[PDB]
Amino acid sequence: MEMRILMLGLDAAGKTTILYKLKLGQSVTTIPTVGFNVETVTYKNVKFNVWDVGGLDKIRPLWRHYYTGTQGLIFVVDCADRDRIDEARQELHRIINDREMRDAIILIFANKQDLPDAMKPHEIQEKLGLTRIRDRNWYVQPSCATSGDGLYEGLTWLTSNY
Amino acid sequence: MEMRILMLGLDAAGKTTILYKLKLGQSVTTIPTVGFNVETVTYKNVKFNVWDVGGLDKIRPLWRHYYTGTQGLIFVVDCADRDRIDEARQELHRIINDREMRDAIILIFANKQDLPDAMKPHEIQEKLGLTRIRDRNWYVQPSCATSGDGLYEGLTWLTSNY
Amino acid sequence: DQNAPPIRLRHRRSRSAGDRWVDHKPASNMQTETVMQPHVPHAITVSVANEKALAKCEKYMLTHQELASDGEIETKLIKGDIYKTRGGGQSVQFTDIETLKQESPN
Amino acid sequence: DQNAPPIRLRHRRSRSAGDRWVDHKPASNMQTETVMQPHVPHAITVSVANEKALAKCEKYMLTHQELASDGEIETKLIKGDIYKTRGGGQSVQFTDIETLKQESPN
Ligand SMILES: Nc1nc2c(ncn2[C@@H]2O[C@H](COP(=O)(O)OP(=O)(O)OP(=O)(O)O)[C@@H](O)[C@H]2O)c(=O)[nH]1
Ligand SMILES: Nc1nc2c(ncn2[C@@H]2O[C@H](COP(=O)(O)OP(=O)(O)OP(=O)(O)O)[C@@H](O)[C@H]2O)c(=O)[nH]1
Ligand SMILES: [Mg+2]
Ligand SMILES: [Mg+2]
Repeated sequence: MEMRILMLGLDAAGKTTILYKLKLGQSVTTIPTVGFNVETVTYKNVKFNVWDVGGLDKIRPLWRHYYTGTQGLIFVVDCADRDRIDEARQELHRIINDREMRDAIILIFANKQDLPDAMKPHEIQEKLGLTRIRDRNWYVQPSCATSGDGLYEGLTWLTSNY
Repeated sequence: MEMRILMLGLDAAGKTTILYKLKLGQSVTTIPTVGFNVETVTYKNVKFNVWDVGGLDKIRPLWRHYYTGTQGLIFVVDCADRDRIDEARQELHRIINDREMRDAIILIFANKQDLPDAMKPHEIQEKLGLTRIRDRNWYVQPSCATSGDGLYEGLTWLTSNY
Repeated sequence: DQNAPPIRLRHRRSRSAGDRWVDHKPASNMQTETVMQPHVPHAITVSVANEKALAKCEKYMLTHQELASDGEIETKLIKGDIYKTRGGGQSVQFTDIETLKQESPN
Repeated sequence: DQNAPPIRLRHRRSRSAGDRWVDHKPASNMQTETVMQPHVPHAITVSVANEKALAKCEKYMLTHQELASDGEIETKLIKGDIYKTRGGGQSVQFTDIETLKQESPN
């Protein structure tokens, strides 16, 4: 089958690193994304149509224009970024409450786990206010986008949950 | 003959009063002009095309779009309003220095002479920095727009000097 | 300061169906390289304000341009109704202003 | 963190003559009663962003609307280049933003 995925998260979460690590098997140097990227990634016979939309604050009000038709939401989080974690919860909840994004299942990449003193997957779950949510299908996946760790485990969770 | 006249001055100087006193021989109730008016006034066999453009500060940047083809500038001053007389000077000089207004003769209506303690024609002349200007043809005309005093004396001066 | 007759109508100008526009486009105006472009119907285009043109029309537009803080051209369209006056002249009242600005995302 | 090949071109994307656009016009978008109107050439019009559309085109526009402080509609045209990637996907880089706002001359 085929699946349409939207990948969102604050700037510098690691979205573009993830997208290009998954598609080119390479850890490439990234520029802050002012715009968006589209790749089609094939894994376990699933054709993932992934949309990496920039996360700089002045691009976020435009996120809603890529909601329609999303089957999978990937939300990527810098786990070493303690300052902006609450902000990150606020964005995530803004996304999953929109009418167009009601049926999309949610994958959180708890990214940058390699980094000194990064918050763990369960703490992320807590601080993103996911624990309470029982009407939506979600999962927090620990990852390191530069090594590739967790990434395909995340794509596997999606495979299973559609 | 025919003469094109551009009539400027700060808000509440009395430009619209002048225009309609001259055209209608009536002292009418005016509203601050957010835009401009056009009347053709015939006197001593001259057909005066008079453009009265509002003086409120957010309109003054637009003044320049009415400079072209102007043969006579009428600049109207509230002679009771001492606070803003310097402001008027600045505006007047901003006008007459434009390339498009290079050939226009200059008529000042030292208006509101009826008002108690009104600045006299000669004081207006000093305070508008006119005394130093010699390469331009100018004249300070005392006037009271609500009575009509000096108005036609002003039109006579434009007639003679064009 | 009188019980004098009004000079012209105040409310709005709708004598007639449809609408004809004076499009006052100064010689200084340059066409921006924008997707937003002005679209005026039954328009008389002039480079200089003209009484005959206002006499014929119901609506007035002035295209005005300035350079803004970030070195970018800022285009303003100043729009208004044309009224005829008891004196047989014209009055334009400005009703609203369309501003079109450009900027990079950063 | 490598000497790896570039993903795509960065400078600009006009390999060919002419210019084809993705006109991304959301369902929520409504037509403003303004003089300024968008005028896009060789535009494919979509309500939803779409890869096959980006594949055929060299330029991308998104029309976005919000309510401004004065309660007036503000229209923003987000424009950008479409580059093809090594992965056979697409990338869109926003170049500039046209903003169209109204207001009374008050
Ligand atoms: N240490 C570490 N760095 C990472 C990881 N993932 C991404 N990065 C780095 O974080 C920085 C930002 O990564 P991006 O992928 O460009 O961030 P983004 O989500 O695309 O952010 P925007 O384009 O601004 O919206 C880059 O230096 C990446 O190399 C990770 O797992 N661990
Ligand atoms: N006492 C006195 N009042 C005057 C005289 N001339 C004008 N006025 C009054 O001054 C006020 C403002 O006059 P306007 O003709 O509306 O001034 P204006 O130049 O058109 O102002 P804008 O439309 O904003 O550009 C009105 O109340 C007039 O009646 C005058 O000579 N003497
Ligand atoms: Mg990125
Ligand atoms: Mg006036």
